[PDB]
Amino acid sequence: NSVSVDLPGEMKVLVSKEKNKDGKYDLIATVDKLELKGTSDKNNGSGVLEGVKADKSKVKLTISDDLGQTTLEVFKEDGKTLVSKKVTSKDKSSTEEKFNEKGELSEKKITRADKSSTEEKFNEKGELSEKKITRADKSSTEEKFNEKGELSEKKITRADKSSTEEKFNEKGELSEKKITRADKSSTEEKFNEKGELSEKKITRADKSSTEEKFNEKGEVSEKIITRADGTRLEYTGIKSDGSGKAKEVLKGYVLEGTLTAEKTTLVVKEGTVTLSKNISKSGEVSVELNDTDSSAATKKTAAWNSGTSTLTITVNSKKTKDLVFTKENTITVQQYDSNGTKLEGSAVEITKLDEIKNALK
Amino acid sequence: NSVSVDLPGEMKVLVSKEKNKDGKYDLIATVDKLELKGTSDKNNGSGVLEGVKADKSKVKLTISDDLGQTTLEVFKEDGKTLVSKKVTSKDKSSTEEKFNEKGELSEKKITRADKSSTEEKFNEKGELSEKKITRADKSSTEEKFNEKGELSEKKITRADKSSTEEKFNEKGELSEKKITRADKSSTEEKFNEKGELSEKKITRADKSSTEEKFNEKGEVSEKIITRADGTRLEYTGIKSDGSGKAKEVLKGYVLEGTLTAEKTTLVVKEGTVTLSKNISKSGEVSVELNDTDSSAATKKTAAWNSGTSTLTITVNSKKTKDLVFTKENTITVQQYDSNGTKLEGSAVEITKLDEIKNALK
Amino acid sequence: NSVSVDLPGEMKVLVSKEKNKDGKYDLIATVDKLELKGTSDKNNGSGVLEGVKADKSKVKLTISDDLGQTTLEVFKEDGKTLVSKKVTSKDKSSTEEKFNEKGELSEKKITRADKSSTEEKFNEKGELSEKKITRADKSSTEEKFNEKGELSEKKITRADKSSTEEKFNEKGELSEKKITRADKSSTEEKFNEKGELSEKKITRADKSSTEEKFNEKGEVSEKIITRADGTRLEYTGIKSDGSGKAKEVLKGYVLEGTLTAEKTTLVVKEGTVTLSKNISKSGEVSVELNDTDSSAATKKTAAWNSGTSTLTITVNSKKTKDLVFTKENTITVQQYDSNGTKLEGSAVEITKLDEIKNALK
Repeated sequence: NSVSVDLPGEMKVLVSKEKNKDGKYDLIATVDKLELKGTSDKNNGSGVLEGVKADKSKVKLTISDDLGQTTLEVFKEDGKTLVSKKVTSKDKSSTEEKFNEKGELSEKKITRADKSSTEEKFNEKGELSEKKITRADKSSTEEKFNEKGELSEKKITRADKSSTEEKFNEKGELSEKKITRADKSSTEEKFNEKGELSEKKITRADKSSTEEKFNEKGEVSEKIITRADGTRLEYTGIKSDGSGKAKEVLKGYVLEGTLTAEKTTLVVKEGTVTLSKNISKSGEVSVELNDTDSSAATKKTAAWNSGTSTLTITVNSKKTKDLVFTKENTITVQQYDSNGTKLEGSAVEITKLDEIKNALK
Repeated sequence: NSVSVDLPGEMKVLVSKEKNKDGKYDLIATVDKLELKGTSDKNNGSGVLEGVKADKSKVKLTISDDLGQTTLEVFKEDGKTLVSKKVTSKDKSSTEEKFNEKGELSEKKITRADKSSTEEKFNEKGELSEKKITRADKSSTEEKFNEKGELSEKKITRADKSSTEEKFNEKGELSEKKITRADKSSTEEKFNEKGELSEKKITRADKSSTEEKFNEKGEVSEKIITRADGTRLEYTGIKSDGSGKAKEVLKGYVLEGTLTAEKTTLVVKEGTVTLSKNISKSGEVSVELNDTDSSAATKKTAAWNSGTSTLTITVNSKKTKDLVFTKENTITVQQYDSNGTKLEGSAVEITKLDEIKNALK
Repeated sequence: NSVSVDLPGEMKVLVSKEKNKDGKYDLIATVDKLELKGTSDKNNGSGVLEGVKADKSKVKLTISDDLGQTTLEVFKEDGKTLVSKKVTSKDKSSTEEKFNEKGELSEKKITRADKSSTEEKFNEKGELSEKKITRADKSSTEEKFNEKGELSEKKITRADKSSTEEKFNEKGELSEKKITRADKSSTEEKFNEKGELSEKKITRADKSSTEEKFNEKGEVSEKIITRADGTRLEYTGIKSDGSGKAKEVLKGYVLEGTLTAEKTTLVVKEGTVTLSKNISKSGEVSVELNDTDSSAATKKTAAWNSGTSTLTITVNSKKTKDLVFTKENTITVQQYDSNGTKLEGSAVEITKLDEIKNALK
């Protein structure tokens, strides 16, 4: 007595074989466990079907004449006010809509045949609150909005899980931006009241980081190199000629000094002795020792062995101590014997500025 | 006896000046060399005209009430099973459809008023086959789907000749993506079945490339730096402190060594002599030689000149050899005279690891 | 007699209270000083409205089903040829199109809900002329094309104002690339008509710079090194071994001279007294003085001490001048007493070249 026509969205519509009493084709379909009834002038499956839900909501299926689009509407009890609308097409793409309790738009999702989609939500005043764009390869950019339609949050998600998050002030101007990659590493930028860069911190996967402050002239006014081992170099008050004050912060003490474009000089003085930690522009440590003392039996000198980062000090023809500047960024003292030819005991890590100064006596 | 009305789809319908014997207006038009005849109540040009092709297939032209649309249908001999359908509107937008022998959809091209278009092909079971989107700037994305209707392949081609190729697996999951830029360089990514990046490969404009394997923590486990000259640095077993095993694959021989945060050291030992090719993080090479031998009569010292990438070897105050490390990534030997001052012969290219070793003797 | 409904674009559709003669709903609105009559089945403000401009141009507003989008087209007198099209949408995003005098695209602008936009200009033939994408964080890819459709300029500006500029040729090949960072530091490369690197300039964050011009074979034909305090060196006409004419540019004065594979020699004379400043490949500074005079009580000779870079001059067995060459790159002259035992007062920085020729008298 009837043939089936199968439709976009996996559904079938049943058309009467012969025309009915009114001169119309009867139509019957089952959607979400609910039976729908309809008539039309055509026998191909086109036309419109109604049905009522157990909760008195009204359901309206509408199939287009060429059968390439089903429209499924869910109305409240009164027939006028909308609850949800789904448009589906032969290529599987769709548009699903949600509505508030006035039949007015809440949510809209558009899904394309390649499964990509853009989504939008609207508050009760009809102003955008969030928008999400999902791409063919599952990657996503979500953005949030305040009540005055302005932007407040943006989050790009990359195919490689890497994400970028961007905050905006109440005015929609960029206030801050952080890439966070698959390494656990990240680059983070702060932006001033004028849209300019004020702060930049590149963190690396081994917890290490480098951070620069920027000034009115957009130069690097300060730089903080943070090493993975916890310590750090701190360059403050950087001028235009690449020079400023340098401060190395170690577990326990602090080494202080100067910066020039070429090299960082970290000095520590004790009586006439000044020890000098030098770092090149590339970052290779080197150490030197100078002594004002005009007395041979007490004048200190020292040789630097860059292959073992050790510095050996001598007094009156005799090696006194080895200062090693270790790869984990610590200094260790070990003493020589009275003959000045054998290292005694074991290395000792220096934990106080007073202990460096103590070796310089 | 009649008036031409020019229509959308560039065609004209002819309408007679007054009615016919049955009170209707006569309409005649010629389409692709076929004369279509029709009768309508109205004389504005609107109505339906039919004609029959010589192979018996029926043509139907339907001009809308307001002359705002033309539907040109072409059916099989039965007049019911569609073969093609074209709906052109007044703003020049259009819709071309092609049908299979069952009268079901096979191609739909939608053309918009600004000449841009979306085009879709469906297979014989009615699943999507491919989709092509041409945009205003002539850039175009080409998507291919499988017999099951899931995405398999997508290629964006941009107006600047840049392209983003994406391949997908049996599950609609991104397996591999290749962005290639307008400057002819290209980032390429591969993905495991978990979503995570398994391999990245950056090719530069000059055909040099950096291939990277990633681990489960996201860190880089293996690196292959390929130079333009074809030779490659193979870093493998890369540990979290930045260190790892290294291998340089040169024409005819392999240098071996280790890798640390700052540099790659490539080592070749012969007797007490050890030659060391050092490569910087920026790829800057520098060589040095050391010799355990004490006998001034046979100790090899060597000085490096970075300006010409060359190492001269010295035994007994007299220069012995030049080892030049070239920009095409080769090494050449040239002996001095017995007086130790004049280079003799012509430089000779080293091709064997023995030949480097034999020069260090 | 009617009720207001507000729409995307902040415009107003008036729909009449109920049906009239044909059973339809009358729609009316105002757009840019023009009234537009319209009619429809549904009553929510959906449907089409048409109106005639004073210059005979046609206007067609188009309001969608869910009331979320307005289309405002304007046509030439015919109603076939497009002039303008402005789609506006509920999320406040928008799309404007301008058409030349065959209804064919000239400019397309897309404004998004997050206030950002892309812009496309087309040429009189129909090709893409230029495209600028602007993002929420104000980051921007810009590109311009020649009337031949080929790419000419591609510049990417990042959120923090750091940019990457590429210029191409007539054949669509890379000719000039410049990466420029937020440190104000920048790399710049220039490629010849054959794709090889012809020119290279790295500007660093402290305004330090290295320029290298590469010749026809690929070698370095010129080099210009600029320090952090502004002063610089010019190496011009470099050959295979490294031989070429050198030049130094210090604040106030310029030393001319020669550069060979090992070092740079700058030559100045006062009489036969030739002073030579010598800079090694590593940059180690050294100075010496030769006199052709055959008189022991007047002949000038000087000593070089590289422990404090001082050049001590002596004439007639008596010390006269200390020429200290400082690491901030200036020269100082501290005179001695009449005998040559005591130093007089403080040092004096040289401000003219006339103050280097005047010392060697």
